[PDB]
Amino acid sequence: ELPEDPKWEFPRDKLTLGKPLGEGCFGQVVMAEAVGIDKDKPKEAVTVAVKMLKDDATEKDLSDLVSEMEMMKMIGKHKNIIDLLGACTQDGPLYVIVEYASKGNLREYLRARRPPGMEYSYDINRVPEEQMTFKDLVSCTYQLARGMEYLASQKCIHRDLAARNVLVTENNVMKIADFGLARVINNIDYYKKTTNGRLPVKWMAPEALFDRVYTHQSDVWSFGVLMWEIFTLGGSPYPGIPVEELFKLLKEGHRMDKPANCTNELYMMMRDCWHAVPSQRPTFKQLVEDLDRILTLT
Ligand SMILES: */C=C/C(=O)N1CC[C@H](n2nc(C#Cc3cc(OC)cc(OC)c3)c3c(N)ncnc32)C1
Repeated sequence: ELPEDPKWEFPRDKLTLGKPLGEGCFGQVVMAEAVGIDKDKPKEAVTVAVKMLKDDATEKDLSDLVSEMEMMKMIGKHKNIIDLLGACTQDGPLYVIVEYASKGNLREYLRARRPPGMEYSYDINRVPEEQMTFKDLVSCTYQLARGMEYLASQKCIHRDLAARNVLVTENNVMKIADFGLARVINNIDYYKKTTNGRLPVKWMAPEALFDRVYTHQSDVWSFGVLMWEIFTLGGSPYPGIPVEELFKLLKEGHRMDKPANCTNELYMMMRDCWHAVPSQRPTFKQLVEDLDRILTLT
């Protein structure tokens, strides 16, 4: 049922599955070893992650996994985007092989690096994580701005940018992931007559929610929310406000208060990202240039 792609195909006999890696954010993912996947070291057994259907998989799960694979194929390689390494598409279950990120998603990464006593704080391995500096959070912000700048230039809309959908490698490299709702658009806005509301409310631009249209400027809105998450060390956006009441509040013009780890300059960048009129928000290219300069002064 799956056409062969010889340039991406990876032999099953070379891939050994290990332990499950969590589930919830990126579907069913497992650790694995793949001999000769890494062309740089084509004899070495490299650690990877494999996404695969569960026993309780639906028909849509299959098509979604295929679509994420092809989306990954067409997006291309970038330092701040999770890389497609290969795939197993014939004679057996569908395996999509991706870059391994040892430190998990950004949310949990930040939450483990929160001060003892704060909500959600926890010591991984029962050992305390070295504290997030200001430079670290801005570097995290910059890397993600770079990733989205690349995505935007590949004429692609993520539509679910959050810290839960960002992966973090051993060397603390940010890697945008979860292309479940990602689409390849043109210059005009993404609109469909048949509405589905599969987008998380608290990360959605108003035009996404009210007009059911999506642009690169909507992903900017979500980046503003991602900034807020970063600088609150994985805090829940619109704290104390249920999703149900946020429909009303966005129309009234509600925005989130300034994180205390954040500078005025950066919160302004946040507030610009949260402009009601999409073309009044900065572009990712602009966001990169600013974050460059700020990071340089640290
Ligand atoms: C809610 C948390 C989780 O479910 N996990 C925490 C971190 C664990 N984990 N997931 C992945 C992954 C992935 C992945 C991303 C992606 O983006 C486009 C596509 C695919 O397949 C299409 C898979 C990882 C990785 N990659 N490394 C380490 N831990 C991971 C699970």
